[PDB]
Order: sequence, then C-alpha cells, then structure tokens
Amino acid sequence: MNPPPPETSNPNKPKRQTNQLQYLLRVVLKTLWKHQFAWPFQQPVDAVKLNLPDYYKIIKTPMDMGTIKKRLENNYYWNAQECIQDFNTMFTNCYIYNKPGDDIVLMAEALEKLFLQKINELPTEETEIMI
Amino acid sequence: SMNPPPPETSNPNKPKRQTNQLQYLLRVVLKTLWKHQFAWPFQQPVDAVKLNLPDYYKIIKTPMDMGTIKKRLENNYYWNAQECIQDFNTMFTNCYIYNKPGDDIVLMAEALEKLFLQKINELPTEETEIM
Ligand SMILES: Cc1sc2c(c1C)C(c1ccc(Cl)cc1)=N[C@@H](CC(=O)NCCCCCCCCCCNC(=O)C[C@@H]1N=C(c3ccc(Cl)cc3)c3c(sc(C)c3C)-n3c(C)nnc31)c1nnc(C)n1-2
Repeated sequence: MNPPPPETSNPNKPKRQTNQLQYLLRVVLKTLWKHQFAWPFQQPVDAVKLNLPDYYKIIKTPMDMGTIKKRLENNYYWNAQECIQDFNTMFTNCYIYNKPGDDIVLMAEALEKLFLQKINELPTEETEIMI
Repeated sequence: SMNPPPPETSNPNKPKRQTNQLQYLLRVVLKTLWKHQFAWPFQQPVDAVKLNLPDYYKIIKTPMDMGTIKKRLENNYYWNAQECIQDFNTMFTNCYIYNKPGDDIVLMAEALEKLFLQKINELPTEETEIM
C-alpha cells in the first residue's frame, strides 16, 4: 500500500528563501519539469497502480519532482542543499529500485545529467531573501 | 509528435439511443473497470506526444479508451450495447497490437479484460429500448 505523500510543509520546520533556492525553482526545476522524460517523476510512485508491492519496502525515503516543486513554492527548505538532496534522492531511488538499462533508469539518468548541468550555474554565494 | 483528435463522442447527425444493457455497461461495467488498479493507462486517449511514441498512430488507426467510452455512454452515442462492447474490445486489441506479449502494459490489459468479460457475462439477457 502507498504511504502518504512526502510533506510539503511542517509547522516545526523553519522556512527560508534564498537566491539559490529561487534559481532551483525558476531555472532547474522548470527545465526538468518540461523535459520529455519528466512525466513519471512529476508525482509520487503509486505502488498499487504500478503493481510494485515491494517498492515502499525498498524505498524508505520516497521523492518526486511534484513534491520538490511544491516544497520550493512553499519555502519549505532552509537552503539549496536540502533541495539538491531531494533531487538526488529521487534519482537514486529510481536506480535502487530498478536495474541498469531499464527504460525508467535511462530516463532518470538523462534528467540527472541535465540537473547537474543546470546547477553548475547556481549562484556561488547564498543570499537569504526575506519572504 | 502530434496527437490526433480524440474519437467522436457526440454528433447531431447521429441517432441518439438508450437501452437497458447500455445503462448496465455504464453503471456496472465501466464503473467497475474504471476503479481497477490497472485502469489508469486506459482512462484517456494514448498521448503519443507525452509518451514519445511517434509510431503509435501510424500503427493504431482506430484508437479507443475508457474516457471516450464513458462519454459515448453518457451522450447516448451508441445505438446498442454491441457497439459499446466493440469499443472495449478495440481498446484491448490496440494494446496487444502495439505492444509485445510479455510487456507490463499487456499484462495489465489482460487483467482488465478478464474483469470486463466477467462483468459482461452478467449483462441483461434481452436488449430493451429506454426513452
Ligand atoms: C498513460 C499510458 S497509455 C499506455 C502506457 C502509459 C503509461 C504504457 C505503459 C503503461 C504502464 C506501464 Cl507499467 C508501462 C507502459 N505503454 C504505452 C506504450 C509505450 O509507452 N511503450 C514504450 C515502452 C514502455 C516501456 C515500459 C516499461 C515498464 C516497466 C514496468 C516495471 N517497472 C516499474 O514499474 C518501475 C516504474 N517504472 C516506470 C516507467 C517505466 C518505463 C517508462 Cl518508459 C516510463 C516509466 C514508472 C515510474 S512512475 C510511473 C507513473 C511509471 C510508468 N517509476 C519511477 C519514477 N521509478 N520506477 C518506476 C501504451 N500502450 N498502450 C497504452 C494504453 N499505453
């Protein structure tokens, strides 16, 4: 069965906005979201609809771009690294559950390569921006 | 790279009609299939653009899906139940034509088709017109 989706807010988690996080939403997320291979990653894995009864036994930290997008929009993150970590979790979850050469893995790899290209242009200094 | 217009779901020039088994196909068959775990790929037309399938509509010239069937039933588009049963069969057949025997989507379609056959075996025995 599917767990609830990852939180996109938390009253106990400090919120923040930075120049780097703005970039992650406006440039990085936007570019990946519109990519040909984006669709399977735009919402949580539905293990019932995909008949993957072991998915959430193997994947203990699920993540998807819909969640990341909403976290950025909601100022859920404290810094850019927290967001970058979520992207990395999304990619590695796919590699962990699946096998090399699988179509979905090839898709994840292409998105990850694009991701790395785009964050190479991340502003080098973190500047906090008042919400 | 481009999707075709969806199948027709209503037409003034067409004689609108309703029967008891057509009502059953909507209220029982369509309803039950829609809620199946593997209904999702069949709930709307195949989106060849999103799925990157430039050959899908080269191969499939009579596409059909449950979203279209739902609309046809609602709009009283069919003349009788056999016209509707034919659309379900076309939907399944398209999947088996485009994909390979061991493919995940084919296994999904086969499970959905098994349920379809079970439900239509309980169709009202005599087709009677409803005004
Ligand atoms: C909305 C529709 S309509 C429709 C389709 C879809 C998605 C499908 C289809 C439907 C369901 C599935 Cl499981 C696979 C394909 N195939 C096309 C034909 C097609 O696209 N052929 C191209 C080759 C497809 C190769 C499919 C390999 C399937 C492997 C299944 C086992 N592995 C998994 O379930 C892991 C899962 N794997 C996938 C995945 C695998 C391959 C591809 Cl190309 C995309 C996503 C996946 C997600 S989330 C999510 C919503 C999906 C479909 N994912 C993430 C994230 N991480 N792992 C995954 C088709 N033909 N007739 C109909 C109807 N369809």
